[PDB]
Amino acid sequence: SHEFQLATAETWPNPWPMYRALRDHDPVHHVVPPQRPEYDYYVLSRHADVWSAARDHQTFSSAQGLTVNYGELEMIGLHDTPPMVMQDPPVHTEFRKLVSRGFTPRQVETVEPTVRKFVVERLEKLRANGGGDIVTELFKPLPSMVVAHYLGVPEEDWTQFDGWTQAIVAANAGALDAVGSMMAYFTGLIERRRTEPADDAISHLVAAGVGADGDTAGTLSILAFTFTMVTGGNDTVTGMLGGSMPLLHRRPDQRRLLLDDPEGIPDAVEELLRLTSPVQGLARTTTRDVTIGDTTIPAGRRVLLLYGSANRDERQYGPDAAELDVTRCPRNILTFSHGAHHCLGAAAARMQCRVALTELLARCPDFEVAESRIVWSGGSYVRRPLSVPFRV
Ligand code: HEM
Ligand SMILES: Nc1ccc(Sc2ccc(N3C(=O)c4ccc(N)cc4C3=O)cc2)cc1
Repeated sequence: SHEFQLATAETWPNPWPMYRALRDHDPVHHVVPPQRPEYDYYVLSRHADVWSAARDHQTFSSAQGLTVNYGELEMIGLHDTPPMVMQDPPVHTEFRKLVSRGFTPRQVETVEPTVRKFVVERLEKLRANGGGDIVTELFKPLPSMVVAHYLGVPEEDWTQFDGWTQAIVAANAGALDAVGSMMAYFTGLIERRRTEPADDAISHLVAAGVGADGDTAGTLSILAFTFTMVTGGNDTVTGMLGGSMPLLHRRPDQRRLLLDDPEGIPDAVEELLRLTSPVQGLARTTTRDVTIGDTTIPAGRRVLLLYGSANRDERQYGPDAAELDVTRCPRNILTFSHGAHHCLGAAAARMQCRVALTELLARCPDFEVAESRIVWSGGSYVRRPLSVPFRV
């Protein structure tokens, strides 16, 4: 089908034609759900519309939620202390300013050798067994360690922390024990950082004074951030890493460029981020009428920003937008959104892609994946594999 529909595990394999049908024939697409026409919403598939909408937080608010489901915030219980990705400026501004102190070049640099060691270990394990599931053995567990790092979790607690993480990530595709452990654990770690600060985002929040004094809205705000980190920082990286496998497999010319010139790997990472776009879409809510071409979207409606389509928009990337070109150097990709909410983890995600790719090519250059045997996670916003069978 080319008909608009929110993705399911069955449709994640190949949503691209439907994006194209939208972009060509109905770029400001009105969804009127037959069973609930009142919950109509709009859909944006073109690069230019998505780029400007992502930037224009005044018109396209994050404050009501990020899906197409009206009533989201209230329904899940997030009004009083929403995550930063559901705050607009000016409120979003000060918090973002404080937490950003934990997202610097030094934080991505200090974890990189840890990332490489783990990749090496799991790739050698796969190699030795002649293959296995590269998601289960590597692409799933890997991102948790990086999130743990950015949260200042002591390494000795990472295995416990990853267990909680995996339960939460699957549920958010449900996780009561894992939620409770994390909230118990971080409440304790937050208290600890009052007297033993580190360079991480939590330490920075606490050092800058958030949560002081059994109070606590501040504390819930740091806990909400921990959940933002866990729910946004894992499945996305796994979609990047796992989604890259079929793309590289089918293009031995493109692997050649990188095998002959590994310094093209940074650039190769951007192209992979472009085509995988693990956050394929997120919504905004119009705060006033807004006209894009011939469609006026009414104030108060949800708008789905198809980052995944914008990244494949032929108007921005040319008629071959659909194909891997590791030398593209794409401009203005939408993988990490654009504007106030631009992914704080962008450098961390890029690093994990760079290390994994470098070591895949160094250690498992003759590898096979069967696209038809990839199993995609459910859920309509992030596109990531649950399993990628891998033979070496
Ligand atoms: C390929 C992997 C990743 C992708 C595609 C991704 C994508 C995104 C997107 C699209 C947004 C803004 C959401 C919106 O438009 O409403 C976002 C925000 C954010 N991301 Fe990521 N992300 C990834 C990895 C990470 C990692 C590894 C971390 C932590 C180390 C991270 C931390 C954050 C944080 C804290 C925000 C909130 C920023 C704000 O709201 O001001 N992300 N990310
Ligand atoms: N890296 C990245 C990618 C995409 C997004 S969008 C996004 C939107 C909302 C959330 N999200 C929750 O659903 C949630 C539920 C309970 C909490 N206590 C915190 C959060 C949260 O951030 C997490 C992520 C956020 C971060």
